[PDB]
Amino acid sequence: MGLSDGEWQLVLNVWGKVEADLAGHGQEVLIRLFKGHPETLEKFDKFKHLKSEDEMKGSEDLKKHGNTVLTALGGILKKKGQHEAELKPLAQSHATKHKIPVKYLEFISDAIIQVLQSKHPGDFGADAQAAMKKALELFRNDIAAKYKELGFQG
Ligand code: HEM
Repeated sequence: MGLSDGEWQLVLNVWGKVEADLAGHGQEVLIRLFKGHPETLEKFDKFKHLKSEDEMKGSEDLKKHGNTVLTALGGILKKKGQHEAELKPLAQSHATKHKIPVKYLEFISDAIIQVLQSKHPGDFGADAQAAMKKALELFRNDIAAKYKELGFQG
């Protein structure tokens, strides 16, 4: 489950690229998510009326939640596995209010990796792709344990 020190440095390096525009990257992520797995959009009461992609792209709220989403994941990844404090709140809201099953967390993880590969290939080689996958996998897994405690079967 854990990542080596070098694997984390691969994650932090490609992140450094995402940092310059979190809202724009988060928008792309969510658009891949909704486009590859349309069922996830029903979870979003505000974004649900969005139809095509260009519809999703001119939504200013969508881009702000993109920022919301990657702001929080950034804080998680920069802890390099020591993210208990940061997962506490995210788990609570995604296991009670929102009810986000873990496979939708897998969807969005794939989305993230698709966006990074598309936008920053020079900073996202084979081992950084693997490292980020494990990082998000370690994220999903520790959330899932929190889900258990909270009474959610994701
Ligand atoms: C890396 C994965 C994710 C991160 C870091 C993340 C983070 C957040 C944050 C910070 C919020 C606002 C504060 C809060 O609710 O705690 C939020 C809200 C929300 N999340 Fe997530 N999220 C993730 C994945 C997902 C996925 C995959 C879905 C749905 C399939 C989802 C559904 C929602 C919804 C519906 C809200 C309410 C937002 C609103 O309507 O304003 N989340 N998420």
